[PDB]
Amino acid sequence: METYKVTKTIRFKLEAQNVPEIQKDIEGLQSEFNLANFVSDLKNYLDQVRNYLFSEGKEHVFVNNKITIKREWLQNHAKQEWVDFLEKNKRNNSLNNHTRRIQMSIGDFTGLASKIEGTFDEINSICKGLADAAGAQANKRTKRERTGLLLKRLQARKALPSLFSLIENSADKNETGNLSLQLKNKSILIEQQLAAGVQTFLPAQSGGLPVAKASFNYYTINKKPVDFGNEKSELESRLKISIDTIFKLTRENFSKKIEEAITADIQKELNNGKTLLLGDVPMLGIENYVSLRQILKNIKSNQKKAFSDLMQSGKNYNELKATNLYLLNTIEQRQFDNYKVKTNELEKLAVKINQATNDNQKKELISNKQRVAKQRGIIMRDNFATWKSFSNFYRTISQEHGKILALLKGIEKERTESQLLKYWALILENNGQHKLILIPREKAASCKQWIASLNPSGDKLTKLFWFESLTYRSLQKLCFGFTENGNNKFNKNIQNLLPKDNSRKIINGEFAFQGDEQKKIKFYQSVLESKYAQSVLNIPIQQVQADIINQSFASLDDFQIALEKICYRLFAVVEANIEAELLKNDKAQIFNITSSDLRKEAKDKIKSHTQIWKAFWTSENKQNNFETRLNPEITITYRQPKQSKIDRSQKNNRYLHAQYTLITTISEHSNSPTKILSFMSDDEFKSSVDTFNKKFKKDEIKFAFGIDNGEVELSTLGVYFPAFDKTTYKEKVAELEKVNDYGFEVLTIRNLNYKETDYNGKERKIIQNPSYFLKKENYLRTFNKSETAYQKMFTEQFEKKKLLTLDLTTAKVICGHIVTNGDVPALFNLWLKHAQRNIFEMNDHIQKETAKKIVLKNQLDTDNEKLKFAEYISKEKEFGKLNDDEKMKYTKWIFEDRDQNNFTEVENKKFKRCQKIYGNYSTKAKAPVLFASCFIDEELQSVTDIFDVRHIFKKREDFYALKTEEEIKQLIDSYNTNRASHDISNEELDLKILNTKKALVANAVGVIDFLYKHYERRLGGEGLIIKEGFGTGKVEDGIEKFSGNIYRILERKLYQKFQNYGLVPPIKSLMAVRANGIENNKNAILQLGNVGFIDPAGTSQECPVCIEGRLEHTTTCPNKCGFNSERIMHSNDGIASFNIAKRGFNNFVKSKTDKQ
RNA sequence: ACCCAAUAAUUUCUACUGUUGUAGAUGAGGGAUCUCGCUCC
Repeated sequence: METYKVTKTIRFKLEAQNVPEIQKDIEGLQSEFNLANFVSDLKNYLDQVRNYLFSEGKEHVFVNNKITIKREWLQNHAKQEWVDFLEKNKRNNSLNNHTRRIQMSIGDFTGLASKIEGTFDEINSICKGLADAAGAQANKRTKRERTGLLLKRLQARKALPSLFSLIENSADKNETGNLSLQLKNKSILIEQQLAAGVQTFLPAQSGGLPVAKASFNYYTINKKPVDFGNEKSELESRLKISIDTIFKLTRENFSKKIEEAITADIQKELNNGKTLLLGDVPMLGIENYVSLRQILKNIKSNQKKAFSDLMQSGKNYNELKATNLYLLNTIEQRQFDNYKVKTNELEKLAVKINQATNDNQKKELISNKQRVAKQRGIIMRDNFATWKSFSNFYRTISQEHGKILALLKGIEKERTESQLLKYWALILENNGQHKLILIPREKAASCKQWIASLNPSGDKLTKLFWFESLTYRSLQKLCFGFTENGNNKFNKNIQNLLPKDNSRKIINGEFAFQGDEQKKIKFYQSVLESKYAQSVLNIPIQQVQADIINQSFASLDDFQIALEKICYRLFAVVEANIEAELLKNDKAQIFNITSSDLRKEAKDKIKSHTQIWKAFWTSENKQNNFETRLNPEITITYRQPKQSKIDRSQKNNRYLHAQYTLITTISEHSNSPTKILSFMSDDEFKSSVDTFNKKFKKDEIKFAFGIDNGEVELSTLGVYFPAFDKTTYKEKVAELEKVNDYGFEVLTIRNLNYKETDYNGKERKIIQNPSYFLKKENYLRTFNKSETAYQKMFTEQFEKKKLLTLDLTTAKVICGHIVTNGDVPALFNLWLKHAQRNIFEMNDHIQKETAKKIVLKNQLDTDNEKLKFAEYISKEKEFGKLNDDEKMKYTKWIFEDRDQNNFTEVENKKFKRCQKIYGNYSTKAKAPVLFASCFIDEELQSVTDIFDVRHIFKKREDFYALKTEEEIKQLIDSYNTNRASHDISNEELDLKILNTKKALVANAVGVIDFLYKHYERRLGGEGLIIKEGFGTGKVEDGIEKFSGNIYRILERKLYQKFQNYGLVPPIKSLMAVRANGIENNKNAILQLGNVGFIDPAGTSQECPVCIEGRLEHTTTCPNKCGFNSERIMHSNDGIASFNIAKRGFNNFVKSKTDKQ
């Protein structure tokens, strides 16, 4: 198996040596903000938008179908939808001319409306949250944090930005006023104020904030500035219009009366200093200027509506002549008669449709109605000469506006772009460490000229570095970059090379090639061959001449790949006093690259990240065409000190001072790129993924791991072997008993409460951090004891085991060892903060003073609450089918001991489909339960349950050595009764939760990785990883909305990890998976590389041997099959993983029945 | 002098914790048979 090409983000700490310049920007980034004003403006804006999108009709409030959308928006937010649309059109061959005047609208896209409505509702909810926050009376810091978080959430690339995009890229055919312009204008102010707010309230994000950008490639930086404002004004001047000249721009010879009517209508706005302009300029925030386009639109719409209303009323011809609809009152009485006849036909068809009794007949009537409507529209569009002329005129006008607009948009874009790339980048090496050097934009020419004159590389401890790289996209941006403005010097030079029209006109844009790969290939070949080009670009001419130029390719992909592959070079020079000279002459900025590790000579180990960076500079990596590559662009961020506590010194740490931070991108195994999968048509997806899987073979799978499914704390892991598949129960059980063979080593802490004292007189607890104990060196250094004492302590404290299964909850890796009980504090913290979160949520509701009364009863103790708990744990859809007696039986089943009632097989089967997950609630794990129904001391009747029931917490079996039993009850109870004294916001608690979850997954990842490696090495083959239930595809609603959903997190993380080894298909995000085929098929399997999924069939507690038996409370199977769990598995709860693995493997085998 | 009993060596988290610190984990779903326009539902 061979690795892919992979890209990882990387960070570093920066220390300032001399930063006089760069600092200026930071100074200039200061802004002002006002909370209340922002909230009010956002509320008003959101109020207005609804009138834009949503159409009338209380029966169904929904987004107008007929709304039009540009391709642009879709490509940034609706990838999948777009793709689907394309395929739909393409496949169907609804394109009998291979290029067309295409148009599209919302109603033309499947499911888009639901998406847009959801986004709008989410934004409204966030706005309400901000309003409440503003009106809040919390403590100062609390408030500040809350606000910050809210802003953060609001500002994400799933939010307001999206809406703005939508707005900016949409239009209405039937607008009557001028709302769209107002929304367009207000968008910019909202954006700027959001920016300001972010700036203000969030100066202490872990990543800091962007301040400047730099790149290594000389291509981009050398861009000289352009006086955009003057060109802006020049362009703007073209919109000036004289009222008399409006009709002189078209060939339509409108009647004098009609033209006078239009003039009067336009003159209606000739007042109050209003200035008439051809179009509209949002970019300049124009207001109090009237756009002719909009006026014509309005006139069109209004007269159309009036005419339709008149026909719907069946008024006479003479009455039409008396109307003011000058655009339509000029038609013939014959045309009016034909139109009225068609309208009467439509009325009859509608009456019949209302009289329709069958779907097919109604469909036929609707088709006839559509045909008649098309006939009416054809007649209207053909016969109405005045309408025609109006339309023509309108069209004439329209185009011009856009013309100018596009140019303006481009200019703006360009300006925005150029405002970023301030500095050219260089790296200096000295005494085994690296300094970062930035050169100002304006000195780049002299800097480049000077460097080229220096001597070549020399064997000395001082050196300088500078890159040069070429990529397909880079080249394309060079070639066709903003050619419209004529600012692209490069594009000028190459002009003679381009293809020509029939007219001999040079077509200065990519569309000239009409999608022919064979043409694009040849063109870039030529380009490269171009003498001019070679002057600006430094490239391996010798190699490329044969490898690129003088070659042919099957598809664009190969060319792309090749180009990307070869074009990468690195240079160095040496000279005395370079550091001084650069700062002296070119205003050079200097940074010191530093790390916690980089400083230390203890090369014992280093963080993962660090290894990459060090490996890059090694001599060997140079020979292999830089198997590790560094991207050409970088970012700089700044972070303010968070200091908000009273004085007494505390200690030195990060966050106590301002810090500069570096951002880069690095790649691995670049020599072997591959087409990265993304959102695609299902067919392509399936074909690709299946092709990848065939790389394996049936007989290469030596082993498999099962990951179980359960509640919030995660659950057990175990292995399976082919050999286990014996013929008889006796042989099976005998085989299984060979644990000594097939097993793996683990460690257990004998005593959680062990402790010792250091030379400092400070206590150390084993359960706080095993590391300080296990590791010989650490122990020695900390406690100065002898090696013999070390050995004695180790053998006394620690116990060894060999097992097939593991409790993954507490599992942790330490110094090449597996520890079952290694990490308690993490798990304790998770359960405690989950409990507080839910108690907070419950007390948040029932804000009205009647019977608030949470009771924390630790027991159900009453009916009508059991039912509600059952309701809470079960699926609605399945739950609805049960009768009250069935419900009761359900409850009993849930709560009652397994042997109390002889549940029928049908009852069991139906039950099993109800619950989300299984677990004991009476006798094993003693989880405390909440309800709030208690007005008065409880009674079987009354005491309405609608105040809800909730699953709070769990007692771990050791309690903990942490804290004390009495105090945990107190802590949890306190959290209900004493809300006020706890100074934490809901909106932040979620965040704090998330991380904890996030962190804890790490341990799991590590353990699985370790075991995988181990087994692989031992056996010399690849293994299968099986997980119960495909989760990522779900809704994730409610509490979960911002809580993580632990299994989802694991799902993604695990996948990510494996990606390195190249054992899974190159999927960029898991969301793309077409997981529909899994549901309800015990024999089914979904395969992704070596990773797979199976349905949750509820096989738990199923005997591994005899299948029939049930394992509840005894290590020995009650079915007398000879099976015993004592010697094999840590606990009976390991059993679920084993079954999972078995089943999965079996399925895997079966799938290749008709393929291998 | 007990309640706003909280915080705490890191590129950054999580446990811990003070001057050779220790354990595990760790990236970013944005690109050209164009662009911008007009009927009718």
